[PDB]
Parts: sequence; C-alpha cells; structure tokens
Amino acid sequence: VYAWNRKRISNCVADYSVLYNLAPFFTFKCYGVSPTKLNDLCFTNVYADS
Amino acid sequence: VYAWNRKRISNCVADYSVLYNLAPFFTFKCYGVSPTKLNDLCFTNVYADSFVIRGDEVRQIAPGQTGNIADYNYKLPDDFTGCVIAWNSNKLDSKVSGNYNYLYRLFRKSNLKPFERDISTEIYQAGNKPCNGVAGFNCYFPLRSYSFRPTYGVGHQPYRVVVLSFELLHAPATVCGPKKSTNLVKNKCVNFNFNGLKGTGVLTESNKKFLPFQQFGRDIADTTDAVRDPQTLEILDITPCSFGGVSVITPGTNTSNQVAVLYQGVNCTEVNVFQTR
Amino acid sequence: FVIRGDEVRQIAPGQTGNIADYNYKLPDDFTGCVIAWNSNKLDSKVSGNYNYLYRLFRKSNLKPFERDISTEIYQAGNKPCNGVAGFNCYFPLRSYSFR
Amino acid sequence: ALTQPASVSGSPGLSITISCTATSSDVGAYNYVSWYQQHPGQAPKLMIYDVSKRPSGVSNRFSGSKSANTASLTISGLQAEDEADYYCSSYTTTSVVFGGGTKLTVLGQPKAAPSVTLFPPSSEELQANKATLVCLISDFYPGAVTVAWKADSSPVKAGVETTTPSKQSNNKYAASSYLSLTPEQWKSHRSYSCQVTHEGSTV
Amino acid sequence: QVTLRESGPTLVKPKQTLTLTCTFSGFSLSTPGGGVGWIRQPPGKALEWLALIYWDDDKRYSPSLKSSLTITKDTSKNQVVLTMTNMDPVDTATYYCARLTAADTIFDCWGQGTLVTVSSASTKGPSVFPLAPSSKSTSGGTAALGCLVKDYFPEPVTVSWNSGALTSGVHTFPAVLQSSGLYSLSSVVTVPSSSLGTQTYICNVNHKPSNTKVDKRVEPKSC
Repeated sequence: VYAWNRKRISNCVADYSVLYNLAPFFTFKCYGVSPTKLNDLCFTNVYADS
Repeated sequence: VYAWNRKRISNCVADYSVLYNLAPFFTFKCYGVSPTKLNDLCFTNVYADSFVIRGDEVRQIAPGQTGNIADYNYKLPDDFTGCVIAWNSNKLDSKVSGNYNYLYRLFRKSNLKPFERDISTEIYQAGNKPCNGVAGFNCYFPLRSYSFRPTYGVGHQPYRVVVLSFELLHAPATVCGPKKSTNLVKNKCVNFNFNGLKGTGVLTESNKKFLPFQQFGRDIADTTDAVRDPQTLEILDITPCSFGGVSVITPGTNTSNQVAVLYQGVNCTEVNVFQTR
Repeated sequence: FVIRGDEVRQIAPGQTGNIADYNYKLPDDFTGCVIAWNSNKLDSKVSGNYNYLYRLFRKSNLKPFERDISTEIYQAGNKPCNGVAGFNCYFPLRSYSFR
Repeated sequence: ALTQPASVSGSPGLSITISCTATSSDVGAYNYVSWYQQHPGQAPKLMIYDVSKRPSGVSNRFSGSKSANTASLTISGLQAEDEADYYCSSYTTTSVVFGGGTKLTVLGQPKAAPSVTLFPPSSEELQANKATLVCLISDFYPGAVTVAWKADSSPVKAGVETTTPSKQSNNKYAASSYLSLTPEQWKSHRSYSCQVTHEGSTV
Repeated sequence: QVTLRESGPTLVKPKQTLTLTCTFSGFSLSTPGGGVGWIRQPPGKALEWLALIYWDDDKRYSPSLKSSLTITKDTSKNQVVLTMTNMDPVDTATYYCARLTAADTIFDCWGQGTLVTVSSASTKGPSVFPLAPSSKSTSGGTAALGCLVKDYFPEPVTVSWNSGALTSGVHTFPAVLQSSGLYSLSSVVTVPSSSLGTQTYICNVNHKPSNTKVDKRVEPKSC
C-alpha cells in the first residue's frame, strides 16, 4: 500500500484494448478524461502505480 | 443539462433593463448584436433557453467551442446572434453531500448538432460486446450526475445559464423594445426607423401591389425601397433625400472673384437662374 | 503619521487591531507603498512625549480613508455622559508615552 | 472540525477578535462561514453570516473576514450585554460542522455584594417531616461564594455547591442554597443562622 | 416572522425511539433553497449537526449517525418530525430545529429548545410548598416568597407568580442536583412588603412531563 512502484511508461503506443481479457474490473472510471476519447489523445509520459 | 427548457416568447414588449437590477450577472457576454444597445431593437422570434452547468464550463456556451457540454449536451451555431446570461447560483442549487438533481450527458456516438435536445436513456455500446440491461467495460450509462457541493471554490459551483436566441430576419416583428412611437410625416426628408430599419428619405404613398404576407420591398439592389407601416398597415415608398453634384465655374482668381454654381441633377426647383440639360 | 513599534503590521491592507479600526484603515484594494522608519532618536524624550495621541474608544469601526478628529466622551451603559469621565465613561484619545 | 479559543477577555469599549482556524480543513475553499451568539439560557441567534455581509437587525458593531483560511469575528464597542458563547459554522464535505465554543468575559465591573435571604419554612412541610430551609443568595459579580450553614456549630453545606452562573439581565452571578436539615433535628436547632462568604470580602 | 416551536415527550424510557417534532409557521418549505434541520447541544459542550431536510424530499444526515436518524416532512400540516432509535445515556441534550433559508445563511432562525434527559429514571411527583413570608423576610427588607417544588427528575419546568401579570420579580434560578438524583427550585419573587398579606400568590408550577399543575398559596406564620 505504501510502497507503490511507479512505472514511468513513455515512448510507445498505448493500446487500451488489451485490458478487457482479464477478470471483470469493478472500477474503470476515468476521473477527468473520456474513455471513448482515450485511444485518440497523445500523452507525454503516462505513470502507472501498483 | 440534457433537458434544457425552451419557452419561446412572442408578441410582447421586452425591456432588457430589468435584467441589470437583478442578481449580479457577471457573464453577460452578448455573442451577437450588442449588450447595451438592445432596448431600441425590434425582434421577430426570441427563443429563451435555460440550463445549469458548472463554473469552468460556462466558457463553452460561446458560439464555437470544444468540451463535453458544447459537443454532447448543448451546442450553439456559429452564427448565433444572441446573448448568453449566466450567474453563480451556489446559494439554492447546492446542498450537503452534493446535489444529485442535475444530470449531464458524457458519452455519445457523434457530436450534438446545433440546437438538439437528446432526451433518451440507452447504454452506450463502445465496441464488440452488446449489452441488454447491464453496464461493463464497453457499456455505461451516458448521463452522469453533477456534484454541487457548497465546499469547493468557484470552479465547479452551479451556474444557472439562460441563453436568448434571436432571429433578426425580414419578418413581421413581434418582440420590440420599450421605445415609444411618433407621428408619421410623409412629404418630408426625415430620419425614419421602422422596426429597427433606420435611414433617411422621403416617404410617399406607393401604388405597389404589396401582398398581405409581404412587409418589406427591395429594388434591384439589397436596399429597402418600400416598407409597410407596422401600426396602420400602410405601404410607403422610401425615396432617398435630395442629393447631387456641385460644380464651380471660376474664370480665374487673378481675373475676378465671381463664381457660378452648377447643381447637377436639379431642375432649378429643388436646390440668375438658368436650367440646362 | 506616527504610530507605535508594535503596530506597523497593522498598516498592511486587510488587518485588524487598534489603529486599523479606530484611527486609520487602509482599503483592501490599496495601490501604493507604505514607508516607515524608526524615529526614536528625535521623538523620544525623558518622562515620555505626550504630543502624539491615539484613539481607543469608538462606537463603530472606522471606514477606509476617514479622518475622525472628534473628542466627544465615549458613552457606555445607559447614562447620558455629557463631559464627566466616570467609571464607564472615558476619554476617547489617549497619549502615547514615548520614553 | 473547527477550533476556537476557550476564553477571550476584553475591556469595555475596546475590540476583540475570535479565531476560526482550519484544523485539517476538509471544508475546501471555506466560502461560507456563519457566527452565532448564545446567551446562557436562550437560543443561539445568527449574528453574521457570509462575513462579507451581515443579516438585518444586527448593529454595525459586528463584522467578520477571512484572510486565507481562518475566519475572524471583529466585535467593536464591547458592552455588558455581550458576554455570550460564539460559534463559527461551515459546510464540510459530508456534514455541517459547528466548531467549538468561545466565552467572552468583559471585565471592568464593580464587585457586588450578595444579599442573604433566609426564608423561614411554612408550617406545612414540618408536619410532614420535610425541613428544607433555604438561604438563597444572589447578585454578586465574582461568582465564588461559600455558605456556612450552622446552628452555632460546625459549619456545613451538604448540597449547597451547585455552580450556577445565572447570567441574568443584570449580568450578576447568582447562587442556590439548599439545606439537608434533618426533620427530627429541627427542634434542637434554635434558628440555624446562615452566613455566606464572598470573594475578596471573606467576612 | 419565522416561529419554530418544538414539541414531543421530553422524558421517555431508555433504548426507544424519540418523536421530537418541529411545528414551523411563517414560511413555506417548498421555497427553492429552504429546509429545516436539527442541531444538538449537550450541557456544557458545543453544537453539533444531526440531520437536515430540503424542499425536494432530500434527507441529509450526519455521517457518524445514519442507522437511527430518520427525518420526515409533513408540509400538509407544517410539522417536521424527527425520529432516532437506540437511545443511549449520552444523547441527553437540548435539541433545536433551525430553518436553513439558503446555502449562504446557515440556520439563520432557530427555535427555543427542548431538553431530553433520559438515562435511567422515570417521572417523579413534584411537592409544592410555598415558603411563608414571615416577619423574618418582612423585617429583612423584601419579603420574598417562593414555592418549594422539589422531588422531580425532569429538568424543564417553568414557574410564574400570578401568571399573566407580574412578569418581573421572579428569580427562577437553575435547580440543584442533590444526592437523590432529583431537582428542586425555590424561585422567589421580588415583590416588597407593600401589599402581600391580603392578596394571593401562586407560582404556577408547569411540570409538564409529570402532567401536574398545583397552584397554592401560604399565610404569614410566626416563628
């Protein structure tokens, strides 16, 4: 909980269509961006915590 | 948000000076004709809409903008000739734990066409799996609920927006202002203002066969040559005032100082005197 | 004007104290510079200097940019204090003893 | 929540200020903050809400502001009818906090003396063995008294201690004396004299 | 103007459901932005919000207490009712219902307050025995007479000598809690010895939880 390892993902093609094969996620709310327009926006460096 | 009302008002006198003495309206950005010079202006059909949005989203009510409410909830045309009025309403539209009586549309297939009200509730299917009555990864309710809590700064507070859409076209005007009327003087070049159409010229009873549904009349150019009186329903011709060129006959300053004036286009009766061709 | 050393911070806009509510209040939309400097060299004297005064008692709070030079006795309770400085009635202006 | 000073002192005529700090302010922008006034024995009435404005019926003596995150109540021209508890209240993310309390003590009043009143018991409760003689005293400013109920013997109280402020109209602290007179020992007691000791003037 | 009065039984059995109501008069609850709430005030403590209702049937409660606080509106008869379950001997306090006119004006107008003291004890019969203004009180300045209402657990009880008239004079000091777990008031009037022997004086005890109003007087005795 307190040792979340941030993965600094950058310089790649973010295909969010591969996150639908796992178990059904209980929360998929994008608090500020549109899930439909997610595959169209270009980001600089997306960080991923765990 | 998605069910913005529309109460069209017609056949009445509109005094916009009443809106100034009301609650502070620090959003009176008239994307249109004029904020101040509005009382002395007749209108044909005014459509007044209403909706409640957040604080940072009021800038999307301008004609032409991106966002979420200007593309899927309420979009204005690029030729919107009107006024948008908004004010902070964080005094009666907010409550503890947030108000959940204002819902806005988030997901939709295409952008909202100008002046469209989408009153529907269907789970937006975003991909392969078709849903029936559930919501998952590609299915979700498109109508989110605003959270109007009386705790945030003025960036998300509820803002009651009322947009007045004007037409301003060649049609019998129904919504004028509080400007008074005068007496009609025909045989004199004076300043006339009939339903906003200003100008100067001589008004005469025209023998033109104006149809009952026709009000204005234009010549080969886009200039009003005849207009029907809005009070007595009388057709009057608009002839321009007496103009023309002026020429000065000068024998020479070294010779003398006497000069002759040549009024071009006058028959010596509308300015010795001598009439030429 | 000449104030006390522990009252310089009461000159900045949006402040509350004794000289900012009864003597001199600066507007919140102030557009100037306040300049102060120590003047104990040419203002202090033996047994205190009783030339500089300051207001202590007033009914309401002074509005920005108001010069109240009145000296009526402050009235408290219900008694009609005309000029007597009784227990509940005091003098509005007190002296700033600068030793 | 919201923290407030416990006790605030003020001379009659000067101006005092209260502090409504953040104390882990989940309030957000701290936009709306209202101050109330509750005299002992009455209901809290609103004095100033939306500190940039004031409600109708309140004099100009009350004013408020909030520099960054702390709301302050500026009360100018203190009077005798101002010693009451004040509360600052705002809107939290899930409730309406009311903060703590703030007692205003306006000093500068002459020390009053308490009048002794030993009401004799009527001849109706003595037949039912309910001797409950009372030495009710009141009208004293300090508020610290100690009755010395004794019938020419060791002075005892046995229930006189009550801690009643009783901030009535005259703003004088009252008391409440109640005796535990034994119904059988009433004949032995000659008159059961009453003596009250006051602050400063102990005699 | 706005008049917020409360009602309901002040004394009840522990571990029950209260029925404290709030009869409001002078305004309409259907106004946009209005509402009636409830504020608790423990003896010798600060205020604390409990519940709040609005004009659109919205029922907001405190995040700490949600399994017992149940408020409802009865605008048909203009009587907001509050119900709370699981009564513990920590909730003894004076409750107030204040109108929330808008978001900026947080509870502008308040009520009067109803103390609900319910820990263990039931009602007790008040013993009314006025103190006779004998020669001791007569020669000792003002012959102050006071009814000796005692032996009662509920705290809220009002008294007034010759109700209707003589508003001033009566002391009405708070009661004292002795070792018997009961209260006692000895409110005396400040009427001097001018004319008190030929008249009639009754303090008019109003011990409402016990539903008893004993009006009686006394005569000057001789020690």
